[PDB]
Amino acid sequence: GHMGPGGLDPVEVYESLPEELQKCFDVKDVQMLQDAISKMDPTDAKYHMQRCIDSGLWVPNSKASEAKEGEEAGPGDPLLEAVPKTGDEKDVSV
Repeated sequence: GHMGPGGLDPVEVYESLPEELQKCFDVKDVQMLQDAISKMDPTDAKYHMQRCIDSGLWVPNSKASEAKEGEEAGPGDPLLEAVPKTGDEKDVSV
């Protein structure tokens, strides 16, 4: 009914990742990816994983799809200036 948040693309996340991350995905080596996180911070790791899940770019194990919760904001598309463009008002019988 209200679609707004949780709208990230797979390509955006992939391109928004470090050469190491992009190279890790190429080798479909999930094990190697998990290792990289063990070295990185906890907060940073959660952000990276959240992006992959929200972007459906990677499927890390099961029981973890469509990340819920999280601070929302909105889609971003009011569409309104100061005059009614037009609609299906019809010319009444035509």
